[PDB]
Amino acid sequence: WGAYEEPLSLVAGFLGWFAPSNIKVPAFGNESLFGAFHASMLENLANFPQGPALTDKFWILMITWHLGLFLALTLGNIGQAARKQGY
Amino acid sequence: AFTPPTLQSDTPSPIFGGSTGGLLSQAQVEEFHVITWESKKEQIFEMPTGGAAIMRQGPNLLKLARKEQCLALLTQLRTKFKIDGYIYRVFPNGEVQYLHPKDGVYPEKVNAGRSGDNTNMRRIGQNKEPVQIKFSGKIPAEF
Amino acid sequence: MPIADYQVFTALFLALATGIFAVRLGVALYK
Amino acid sequence: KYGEESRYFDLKDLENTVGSWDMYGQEDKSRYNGLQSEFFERAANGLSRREYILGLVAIGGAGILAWGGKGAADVRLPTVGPQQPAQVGPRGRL
Amino acid sequence: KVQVVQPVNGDPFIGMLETPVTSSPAIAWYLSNLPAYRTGVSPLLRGVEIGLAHGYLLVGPFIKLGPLRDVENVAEIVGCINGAATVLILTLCLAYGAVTFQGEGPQVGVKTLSGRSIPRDPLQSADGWNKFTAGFAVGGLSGAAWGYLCTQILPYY
Amino acid sequence: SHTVKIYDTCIGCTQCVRACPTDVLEMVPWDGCKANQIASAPRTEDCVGCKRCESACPTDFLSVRVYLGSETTRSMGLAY
Amino acid sequence: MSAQFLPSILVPLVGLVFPAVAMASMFLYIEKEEI
Amino acid sequence: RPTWYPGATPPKYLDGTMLGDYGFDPLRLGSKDKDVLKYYREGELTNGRWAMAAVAGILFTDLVGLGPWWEAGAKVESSFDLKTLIIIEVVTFAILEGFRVKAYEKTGETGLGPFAPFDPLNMRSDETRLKELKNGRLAMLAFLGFSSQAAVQGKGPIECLQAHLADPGHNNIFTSSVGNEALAAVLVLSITPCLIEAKNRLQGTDEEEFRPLPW
Ligand code: CLA
Ligand code: CLA
Repeated sequence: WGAYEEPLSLVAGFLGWFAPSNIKVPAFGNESLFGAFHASMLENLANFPQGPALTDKFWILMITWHLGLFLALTLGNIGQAARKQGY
Repeated sequence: AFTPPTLQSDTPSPIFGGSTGGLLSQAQVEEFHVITWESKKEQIFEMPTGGAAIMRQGPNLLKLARKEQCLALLTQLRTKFKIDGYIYRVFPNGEVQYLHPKDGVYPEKVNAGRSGDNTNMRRIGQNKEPVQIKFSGKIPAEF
Repeated sequence: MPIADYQVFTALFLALATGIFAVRLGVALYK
Repeated sequence: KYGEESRYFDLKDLENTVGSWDMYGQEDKSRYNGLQSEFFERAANGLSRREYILGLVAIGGAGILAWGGKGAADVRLPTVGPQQPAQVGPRGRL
Repeated sequence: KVQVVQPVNGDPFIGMLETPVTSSPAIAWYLSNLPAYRTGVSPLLRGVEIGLAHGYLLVGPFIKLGPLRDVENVAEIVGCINGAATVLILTLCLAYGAVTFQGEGPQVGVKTLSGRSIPRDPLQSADGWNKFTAGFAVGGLSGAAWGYLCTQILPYY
Repeated sequence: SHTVKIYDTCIGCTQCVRACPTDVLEMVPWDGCKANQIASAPRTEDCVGCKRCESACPTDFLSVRVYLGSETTRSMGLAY
Repeated sequence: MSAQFLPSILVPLVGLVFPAVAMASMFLYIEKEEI
Repeated sequence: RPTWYPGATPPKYLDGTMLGDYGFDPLRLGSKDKDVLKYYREGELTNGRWAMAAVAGILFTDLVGLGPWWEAGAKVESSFDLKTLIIIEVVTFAILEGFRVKAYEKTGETGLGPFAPFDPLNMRSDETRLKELKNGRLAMLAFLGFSSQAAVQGKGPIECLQAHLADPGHNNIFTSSVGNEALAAVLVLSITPCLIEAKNRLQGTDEEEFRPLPW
């Protein structure tokens, strides 16, 4: 990157630009994980004014979506920098 | 006919990846020690500061903090690889002082020509009574 | 008849003098 | 240290063989604005002496005594406030 | 195949290691640009900056947690408390300077990671610490004073 | 800086010298024992006080004694 | 008690001013190099 | 050289080079650094000058029959609100003190504005300086006495003197509300020099390891 020595390569954007392509798939119930997360984000306040109360649907949706996104980001970075898992 | 061998600064150091148990700030303002030995092959040894290093084939130099660390490494080399080493004391100003093999002969072996320092010619119970040396900054063993 | 403020002030001043004597004795003992 | 190879000891460069490095220090005299720097060095003019800087600390000691004799009463501290009734005790005491 | 952990300045016999936390470019730049690591800047100015930051960040705790936090006059009481804390750490700095710098000795030189010789920080001297301590007092007291003003101003707060 | 002393009861077994972790003792010629050697402490400045030499002495009582005294940067075993 | 203001001044002096002064002086004296 | 009591032995550092040197400094406040001693003298002179001006004003207002000086703060009627007066005084005194600071940093003495020595009549000399120091010290004690008399007694500098002249044996400090405390001070001070002499006799004058107030 421009600063640091972060191994997060620019070509590795597929992590965060591909995880939504799979998290947007409907899961029968409700409409979709990302869809529900975005709807909650845009409805239960713009995650800045008041608050998501105590233990709301938005909390679990945000935690699950971020869990998947972070795991995909880190695992993909490891795999891409490992070059076909050469370690 | 023995003279203290001079310390060569061109001696390479053993292959080590680094550790947090090495020299600190005391070596910059007080002193540190250097142990130099000769190995017939490149082999893995245990360092007194933690971890494992690889001594090269030929001359090896290692800088440690205390003299006890150097002596422990020398003991390991003598009892494991049958390698003899030399220990020196280096000061920040740049003075090197020979140590351990003082007269080229190990202390456990009599050399006939050393100083018989601190050797009382009496028994342990033949020392002066503490009441007989009162008001004197000395213990009964120094009489 | 409770002790008045002037009595407390006098006692404090006498204590100050006593403390001065004490510090002098301590200095003499240090030597 | 002459660490061009595997030598980390050098009597002619003993300064580098003991790890005497600044690590993060950097000398640079171009940073603070001249007008603001002058104001601060001027404000802390004579306050650079041990006796004078201790005098500033002595002011804090006076403030401590001032609080007890005035500040504590102005903040309505419970110890400096009044007291309401009392109790008798276990038996016929006070 | 890359090894992000290396010995300090290539020397593997020094009690330190270079990790992406200590030798990181951004981390190194930010840490080197602090007023404490300015060998060429006057100790008084660096002390003023350090005191300003410390004094400003030291009001908050007493404001929201002091014994009189539930009273409208909490801001003033806390401003005074921070001033007292700054004066205390001020005498601490003076005592440290008077004890640490009281003698002279031919110390070893100082070089950079590359091997470029640099003079010792002027802050590590009898007069250097005194100037730094004086700046810390002015900055520390000013920071506490500014902490009270921010409470009165700052439309959001 | 501890005080290390050697007494004539020594038999010159050289065990104390081998047990010293800082090289403080050494064997010098003598004529009071069958081994014709006595122990000595020429480098007491490097003595740490571990008393390992006493744990190795076989004479009764001990022929080598260590009296702990003024502590220094070397006697305290400090590497910092 | 007579002079109720005295404790409010003596308690902080003996518990805050005197201890700080004594500790600072003791710290400066036990590390003088040449007393 | 006269001292602060007959036969007093001045400290070693109080040889007598400075003016008004009576060998008085039991706490040894200026026995370490000479620069600190110079600053102490400058502060003493400043306090003395302010004391002389204050004493002169207080006495003048009392002789013309004006009200009490301590109560005169609330008996002043004129324009300019209190806050305005405070601001004007703070600004003018800030500039005056800055000029005085520069004067002390240059010539080592006081001054008035840009004038470093400020002596239009050229009446500067070592003999005239001693007069200023002694007069300032006397004025400082005079102001201290004014405040003390206003607190203990309910009179002013002239009224207190008149009351004492009316009955010197019954109108003194030892007969006021602070007489007891005063009786404890004199009795101690009366034996202070003699006790010091004992120290100079049994112990001698070979200096001491420490100083009362180090600072
Ligand atoms: C760790 C335990 C602990 C904690 C959290 C507290 C907390 C508190 N005490 Mg308390 N106290 C304790 C132990 C503790 N006490 C003990 C053991 C005693 C008995 C000896 C007391 C006796 C006591 C008294 C008598 C009083 C208190 C009071 C208080 C309150 C105000 C004190 C204050 O503002 O200080 C100042 C706080 C600071 C100066 C902030 C320092 C901490 C900062 C936030 C550290 C931040 C580090 C930061 C994260 C670094 C990161 C790096 C950076 C780059 C980001 C406060 C909530 C007062 C009160 O009235 O209670 C309401 C009070 O009167 N305490
Ligand atoms: C050893 C005897 C002794 C002890 C244990 C105490 C204890 C106490 N006194 Mg007290 N006092 C004493 C003697 C003593 N006093 C004497 C003889 C006098 C007459 C002058 C006084 C006059 C006095 C007043 C006017 C007040 C106290 C107060 C107090 C309380 C708070 C302390 C304080 O800040 O006041 C300060 C105390 C003094 C200024 C004078 C004490 C001087 C003593 C004699 C020093 C003794 C030192 C000791 C022998 C050496 C031990 C070594 C040690 C210092 C490390 C405290 C419980 C305050 C109070 O009532 O709290 C509510 C208060 O206002 N005392």
